[PDB]
Amino acid sequence: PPIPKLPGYTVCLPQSLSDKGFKKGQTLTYVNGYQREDALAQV
Amino acid sequence: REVISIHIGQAGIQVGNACWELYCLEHGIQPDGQMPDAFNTFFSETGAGKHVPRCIFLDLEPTVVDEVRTGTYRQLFHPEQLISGKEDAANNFARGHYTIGKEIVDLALDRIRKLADNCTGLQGFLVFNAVGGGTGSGLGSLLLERLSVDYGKKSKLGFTVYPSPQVSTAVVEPYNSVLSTHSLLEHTDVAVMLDNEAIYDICRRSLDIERPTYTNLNRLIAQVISSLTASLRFDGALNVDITEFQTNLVPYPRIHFMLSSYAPIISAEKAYHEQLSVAEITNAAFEPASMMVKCDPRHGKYMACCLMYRGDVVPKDVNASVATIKTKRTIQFVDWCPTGFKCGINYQPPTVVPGGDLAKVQRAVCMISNSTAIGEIFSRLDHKFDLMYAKRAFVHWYVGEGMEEGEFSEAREDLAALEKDFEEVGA
Amino acid sequence: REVISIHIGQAGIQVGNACWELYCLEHGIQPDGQMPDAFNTFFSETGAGKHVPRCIFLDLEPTVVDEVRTGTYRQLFHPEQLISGKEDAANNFARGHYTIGKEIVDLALDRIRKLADNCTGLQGFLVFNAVGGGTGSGLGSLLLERLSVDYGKKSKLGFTVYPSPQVSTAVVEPYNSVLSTHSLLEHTDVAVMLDNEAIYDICRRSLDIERPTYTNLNRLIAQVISSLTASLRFDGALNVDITEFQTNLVPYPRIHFMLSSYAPIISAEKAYHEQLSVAEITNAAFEPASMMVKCDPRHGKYMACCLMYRGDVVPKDVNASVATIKTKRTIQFVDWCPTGFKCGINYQPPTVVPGGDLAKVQRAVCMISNSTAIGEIFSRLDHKFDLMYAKRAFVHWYVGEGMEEGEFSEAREDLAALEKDFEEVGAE
Amino acid sequence: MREIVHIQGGQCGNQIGAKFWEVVSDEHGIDPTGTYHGDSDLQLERINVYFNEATGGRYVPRAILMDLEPGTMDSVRSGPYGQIFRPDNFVFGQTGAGNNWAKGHYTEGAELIDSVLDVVRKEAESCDCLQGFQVCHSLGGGTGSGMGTLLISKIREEYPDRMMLTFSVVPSPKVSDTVVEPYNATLSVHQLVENADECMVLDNEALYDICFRTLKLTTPTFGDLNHLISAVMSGITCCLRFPGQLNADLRKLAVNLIPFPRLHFFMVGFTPLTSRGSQQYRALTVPELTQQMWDAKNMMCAADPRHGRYLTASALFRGRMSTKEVDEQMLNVQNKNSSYFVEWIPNNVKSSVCDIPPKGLKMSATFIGNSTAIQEMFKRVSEQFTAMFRRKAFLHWYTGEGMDEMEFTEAESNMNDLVSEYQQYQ
Amino acid sequence: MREIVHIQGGQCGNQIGAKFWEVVSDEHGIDPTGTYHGDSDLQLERINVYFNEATGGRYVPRAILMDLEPGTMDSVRSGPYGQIFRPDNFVFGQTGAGNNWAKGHYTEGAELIDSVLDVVRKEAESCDCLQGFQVCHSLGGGTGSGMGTLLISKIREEYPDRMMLTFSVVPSPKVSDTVVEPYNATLSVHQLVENADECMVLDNEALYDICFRTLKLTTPTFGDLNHLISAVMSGITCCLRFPGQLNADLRKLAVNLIPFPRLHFFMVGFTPLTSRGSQQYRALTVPELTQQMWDAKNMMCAADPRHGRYLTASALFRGRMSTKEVDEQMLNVQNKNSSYFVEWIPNNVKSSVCDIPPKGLKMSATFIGNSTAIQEMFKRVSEQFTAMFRRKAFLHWYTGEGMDEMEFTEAESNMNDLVSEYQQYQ
Amino acid sequence: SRSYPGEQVEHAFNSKRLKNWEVPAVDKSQAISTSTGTRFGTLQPRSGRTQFIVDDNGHLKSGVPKLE
Ligand SMILES: Nc1nc2c(ncn2[C@@H]2O[C@H](COP(=O)(O)OP(=O)(O)OP(=O)(O)O)[C@@H](O)[C@H]2O)c(=O)[nH]1
Ligand SMILES: Nc1nc2c(ncn2[C@@H]2O[C@H](COP(=O)(O)OP(=O)(O)OP(=O)(O)O)[C@@H](O)[C@H]2O)c(=O)[nH]1
Ligand SMILES: Nc1nc2c(ncn2[C@@H]2O[C@H](COP(=O)(O)OP(=O)(O)O)[C@@H](O)[C@H]2O)c(=O)[nH]1
Ligand SMILES: Nc1nc2c(ncn2[C@@H]2O[C@H](COP(=O)(O)OP(=O)(O)O)[C@@H](O)[C@H]2O)c(=O)[nH]1
Ligand SMILES: [Mg+2]
Ligand SMILES: [Mg+2]
Repeated sequence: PPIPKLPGYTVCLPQSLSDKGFKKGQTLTYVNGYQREDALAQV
Repeated sequence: REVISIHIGQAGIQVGNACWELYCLEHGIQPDGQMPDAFNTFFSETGAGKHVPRCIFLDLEPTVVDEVRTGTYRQLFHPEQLISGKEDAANNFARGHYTIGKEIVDLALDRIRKLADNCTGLQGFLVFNAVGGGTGSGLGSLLLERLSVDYGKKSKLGFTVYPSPQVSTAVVEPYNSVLSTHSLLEHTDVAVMLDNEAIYDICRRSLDIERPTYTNLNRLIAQVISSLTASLRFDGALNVDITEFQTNLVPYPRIHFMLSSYAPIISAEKAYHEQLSVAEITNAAFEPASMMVKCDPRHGKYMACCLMYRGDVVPKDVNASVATIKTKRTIQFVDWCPTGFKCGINYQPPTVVPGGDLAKVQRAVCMISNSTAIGEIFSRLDHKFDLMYAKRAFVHWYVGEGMEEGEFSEAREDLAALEKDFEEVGA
Repeated sequence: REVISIHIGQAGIQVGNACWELYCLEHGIQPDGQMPDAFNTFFSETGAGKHVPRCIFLDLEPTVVDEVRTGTYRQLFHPEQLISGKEDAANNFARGHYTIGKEIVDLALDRIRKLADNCTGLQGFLVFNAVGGGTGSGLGSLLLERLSVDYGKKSKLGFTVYPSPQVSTAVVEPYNSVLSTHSLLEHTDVAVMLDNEAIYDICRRSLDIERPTYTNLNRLIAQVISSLTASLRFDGALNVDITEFQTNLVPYPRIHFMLSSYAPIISAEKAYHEQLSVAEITNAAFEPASMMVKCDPRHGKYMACCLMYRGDVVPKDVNASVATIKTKRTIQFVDWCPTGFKCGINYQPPTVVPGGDLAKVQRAVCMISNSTAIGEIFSRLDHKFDLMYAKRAFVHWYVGEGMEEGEFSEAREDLAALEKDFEEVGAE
Repeated sequence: MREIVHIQGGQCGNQIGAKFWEVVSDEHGIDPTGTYHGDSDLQLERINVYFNEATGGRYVPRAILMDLEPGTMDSVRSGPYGQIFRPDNFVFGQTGAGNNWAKGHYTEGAELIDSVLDVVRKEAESCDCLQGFQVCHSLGGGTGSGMGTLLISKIREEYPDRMMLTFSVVPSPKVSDTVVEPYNATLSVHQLVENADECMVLDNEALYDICFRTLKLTTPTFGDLNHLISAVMSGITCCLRFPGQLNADLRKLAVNLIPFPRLHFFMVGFTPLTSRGSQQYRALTVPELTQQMWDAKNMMCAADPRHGRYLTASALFRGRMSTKEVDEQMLNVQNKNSSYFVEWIPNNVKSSVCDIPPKGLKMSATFIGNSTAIQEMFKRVSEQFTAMFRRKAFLHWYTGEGMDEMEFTEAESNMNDLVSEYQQYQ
Repeated sequence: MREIVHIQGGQCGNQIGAKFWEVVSDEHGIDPTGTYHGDSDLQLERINVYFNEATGGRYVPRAILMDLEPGTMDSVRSGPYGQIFRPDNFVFGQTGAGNNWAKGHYTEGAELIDSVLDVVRKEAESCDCLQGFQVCHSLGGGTGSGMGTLLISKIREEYPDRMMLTFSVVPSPKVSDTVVEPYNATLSVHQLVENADECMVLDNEALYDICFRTLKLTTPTFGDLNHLISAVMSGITCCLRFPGQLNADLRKLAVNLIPFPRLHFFMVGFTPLTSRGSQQYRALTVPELTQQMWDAKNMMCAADPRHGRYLTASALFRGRMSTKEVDEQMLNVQNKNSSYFVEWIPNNVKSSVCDIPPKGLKMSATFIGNSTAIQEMFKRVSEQFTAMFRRKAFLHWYTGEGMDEMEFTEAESNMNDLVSEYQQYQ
Repeated sequence: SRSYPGEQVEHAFNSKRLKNWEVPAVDKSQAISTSTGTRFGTLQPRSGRTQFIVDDNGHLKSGVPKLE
């Protein structure tokens, strides 16, 4: 069951033939400000 | 990374009427306005559990607007996001550009300013209008002019609906279209044409709908917009944002007119019947029987191409396809661009609307190219402007509204310079 | 390795109907499109459990195409391939080559384009048409011209149906056949003749049907096509692809007209009667009473011969039979061709279609040869063409539809030059 | 001790680096939570080069993810090994580049590079002895090439004494991703030949060729391409992280490979690469490795070395091997191909051996050949550049942002005399 | 030590190769799955000449299958002993020559031979000391004759000091498969007489007569003919793989057979070949082997030796035999039929003995006689070639591929002065 | 547009291998002026700086010739 990390060993399932969906979340975003803006990193 | 979409006129807000239905269906938002964070590019989250779109439907006739206010999406759209005049513009560019604009546009741009202030990572604007109307053309041009002086450097993706060569629902629309273009030159950053005749052709050929209404047109145009904004919304193996088309497709500051296409537009029968791979849909995206603008790119030479991909696409086959297309000679580029493509890949497959006529396909392609057949379109359009204006027809209405007669002369010579541009640039 | 089929006309798509029923039977594909990888040369497995053929039926009259659209194989073919016009070309080469062809042929070839794009190891094209009719002749020739300018060097097997000498259904079909052959000369790589009177005689004599319809003709034609593509489909002890007839049968770049024949065409009780063995079936594949073209090769000299074998056959006995044929002096080969044969062997025996008239057999032969009897046929045709042309009968139709007299004259003299060519080639 | 500060610019750099830190963490036995879980205590002794201990077995990478759009960053943070990066190291813009080298080097760099420099400086004096910097980016895009280039120039101005690697993918004409590929590539190469210490060219065509001929995959997603490049980067730095019979550091490799200060564009390879269908039919011997090494189908660059001469080369072997077979194989391959090796340099091959193979293998290798056939690639780029620049296509989105035409003309002269001197030494 | 790499060209070549590797594989006792299952130790030490131990008892053949269509490859891959080849050694194309020598030598070879050369070169440098190359092809087909011919030319250009065997089948008019047989044969022989070291001429007509008269088989399939040819090839190189009292390598047989560099077309036989009903009434003595070996009705060519002079001859014997009986039989056969041997060479027979018979038999033999009756077959082809070429039949196919007419004139000149020099030494 | 030699991958980018199956575009491949002349070859080295053929906004200057 353990398998090496070498190139080409693992073939991932396409996951798009299934209805999964790949919405990406804004975990990095700026904070409302004028000239000065602060970056925010969340969990 | 948020993009706000403004809709001008009868066609504009009817395309957005289908587009926003697609958006709510893609992000799982109820027509109430709450889910049962990728939505953040379209829906602002107000208070607690309430999503209000980033758009402005503006028009002069209150009919279709308050129809929206009374329809299914009463609660979704913000009460004041829908802006509506009192009297129509009536297919009259001057009437919609000088008489009615001077009171509606200052309220509109004041509104859009506080939408941009609520925004955080504004990517750009994307506008929806038809140049046949007086509302879409007149104050559409006035709004774009005052937007360019307001922000300027941010992109304004314009998805316009130009009049068809023979299928037409107006008489003065050559006058309107020419006078709208004369300002769409130096204001719009990237302008995409959409002819209703070519979409009628596609609805007949592929979806085999013998009697389509405007809704099927609006529905598949929404599919196209969703397919070229999917990179912003969902993550892909090779994503490409809004401000990219500005750099990859416009080789000259006055040559920005893009022939859109899409593939696969397919019915529920032929989808079950045909194997849909990346090779044939890359071919099918180039066949002029599947373009959204009635022209013949074989009659011209391509300038630059952009290929948005959705669904199950691994890079090997899209690159192998681009290779095949480069080896074929039924299509040929201009002698400038040895790197004539812009590939883009997104993971998510296109969604279906219950009641729509498109089948669910695992993959899709949206091609936004540039050629000289658009220079053929403007020549045909300028001929039937030349016919009517030689006899001073209909000029009385425009002069009464307030346009000086010269506007006509300089708009005609501006198109003439545009013909020279395509003729020399293609050399 | 794939090969695609295009059918031009009434006869074209009826023969194709027979052929595709046959192919489904040979590959075990139920008519609804799925089995209950040899098929990959004819059907492309779409999705999961669905096979669509590599073919297009194109025709101008909508009747027979709609008949296919509502027949049993509604699910097999898929409705984007069956190209159907609105009004016929009506036995008129001009109407089918200038008036209606110039609107239908672009859609036709632009469908062929993406069929070939789906293809991977394309062996060649094969066209099915009867040159007597209007569409199959006229826009058949138009499609072949534009297909050759699109592809050029690829093999295009043309299984054409010429009008029989004395039994005929039309009147202007001599004009049609001449004007079709004038382009079939310089655009077809390998052209196979199939008259109908010879097939009628076969069905009368061997299969002892005294009143045959077109289904039997098309069925045995489909058997012939299956026999010459079984080398691509199934493994043989000595296989041969499609591009080989291109090389081994046409000595000169204008002489490609091949008499086809088949054996054993034998009914069930006669199969109970006679033992089937390679020697006698090879002998049977050489008499005029078993050729598909009503001509007598006794009067001709063989230029070359290709022999496809199917079923339970070993090479030793085909060697023996070819030897004894070369020893017998009833038939003679041309002077400058000493090695006039080409054998080919395939393992799978020909199948039977239920309700068909041919009995199942251990082995069979399909000969595609070349002689000068065809040079006889073309003169027999030029005679009755000049008959009607001397008084300018029926010429007003073509001239009004868009040709002129120069094209008639040049086709006539081209066939005359072809006659001279056959004479000089037969001359030792 | 010797430290490698890893910098990832742009989309290509961010995704390759995502797989890169996956592979490195797997080699050192660090779980995706951030704790050590290895077996042999060889893996402790050399994680200072790539990690910093935070709190009780919490090892965080020494990497800086820099770009303009969070899209790539969120694709990174989604997958596994995503919660190990330090949130202060996500220096980050908000506008977007748009395949515009000028926007990535003049308009947005001028407000972002200051904060990037603050982060990379803090991460520089955090450690004791810098071995060098290591940037992975692209040459077609804007936010990778332009911003990465300005960072390279500023860093080389600040710390000029330490080494510097640039893993950069290059454009090909048939995988023509962007339309302004030559306008970006030519300008970036013009910057790399005076700022980068040594450059390793990569191309997607050579990667596809590897994945389909050697690997014989069916669906080579970008995960595998980024995995190939990751294995190459790991094989480069292997000799620092694990003890060997013949140690070869980065500076040691640079002084053996770069004969002249401008000839530092290396084409890279990696071995063994075999399909899972043919992993049963082969053996694992040093000759079988080196035969796969010097094969033209195993380079990761779209330039056939057989069209030119090898100037110098290097082989980094991993695993318990015999140095007699190592040197004999390098000597044989040098005598047998007497035409493809330059004449005025004897013993054109540097070799080294480390005693720790990658997990799951017995013996691996990494090839770094400083050939001369790279001038064909620069011909290919420069020719396209002149094709567009003669008629001024797409130029105004650069001219309007500050750039002049002389930068393009200077980019041409440096590309053209560089290919001139490659042709001279050939 | 000594190595023989195998090349199979075309349909006939590929099916001969499949049976040949099936015969060798149980000659050395290895199962079709690729592991050893024999009993004696004498099978182990001499499989370096044909196989490579891969990993844990996996012996793969040292062969390069080569053609243009997958029909022959799949016919090979279907049957048993078909899953032993390495998939990297299968070089195939998507077109097909179609018995067009011009296609097999100018158009398709132009894009396949590069990869064929890379695989044969890899399979030649994987070993230490080449003994020779061994090709099996036809002289009628296109992808076998034409490409096999081009490959022979390129190989002999590269490796001129190593041996080279060509098992080529030639046609007859009674067994006349291709219509352009003379156009293929004449051009291919025109190449084989300046490139191939020696050619062992086979033909199917004689094989049919052998399975008709001698074996008394009812229905001889191609499998049995291919089994005859493989037993011949096994008998040729038994001395390399097994110890004998008098050894004879391929180069040793070459120098003993070929008196002049152009006279290297050998006719071949094999014994014992007896019907299963008549195996009971015979004995097993060296006289019983030679009486069947020297029969004109047992040569595998359509050249009756009593029509001409035996220039030289060779006999390879297998089994525990007494050399006094071997050499005395060779002397007697030479003394009785004394007019059929050339006068100016005494003791025209090379002879050698190996101690290991084929499994199941007690004694076997293989005959390689270089006679001057082979000019019968070359004239039998040359007259057909000039018969067609007077009328220029079938010529457009060859001319269109870029071949001119002077290539045909040179081919016929080489054929004519060659048979002129056989007639001289007869 | 032109397709340049890849020198490693053109063996895989032959049109016939890409399922083109038609007579391919060799216009794009002759405009290169490679050394061998075929698609397998090496380009020519270029030196100097390229002057401006075109005027501003993409209009050919009067001196340079063009196809009408
Ligand atoms: N694609 C599309 N076009 C539409 C639709 N409804 C109207 N149009 C187009 O509208 C054009 C005429 O202008 P309209 O959009 O009706 O009017 P307007 O732009 O609001 O301007 P006014 O009529 O002066 O108020 C025609 O070219 C129509 O084809 C629709 O649902 N879809
Ligand atoms: N072998 C065979 N020949 C047929 C068949 N049906 C029609 N034909 C021949 O076709 C010739 C005339 O052409 P048709 O096929 O009838 O019609 P067409 O070719 O489509 O031409 P149009 O009538 O103008 O449309 C006649 O000589 C018939 O003998 C058939 O089922 N089998
Ligand atoms: N190997 C690999 N290459 C990539 C990946 N994403 C993009 N690229 C390459 O990046 C090139 C374009 O650079 P781009 O992504 O626009 O860089 P950026 O926009 O400045 O960050 C293309 O040629 C791609 O081949 C990836 O995930 N893996
Ligand atoms: N001995 C033998 N000869 C064969 C076999 N199959 C074909 N041939 C010979 O091959 C010749 C034809 O060559 P061909 O196979 O078409 O060559 P290719 O087309 O270039 O691969 C004929 O003369 C046959 O006698 C076989 O199984 N055994
Ligand atoms: Mg309106
Ligand atoms: Mg008809």
